Amino acid sequence: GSRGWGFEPGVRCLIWCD
Repeated sequence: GSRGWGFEPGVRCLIWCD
């Protein structure tokens, strides 16, 4: 994703991130 941080290439908490 692209908005906030977390998972997915692009670093966006999309699916149950760390």
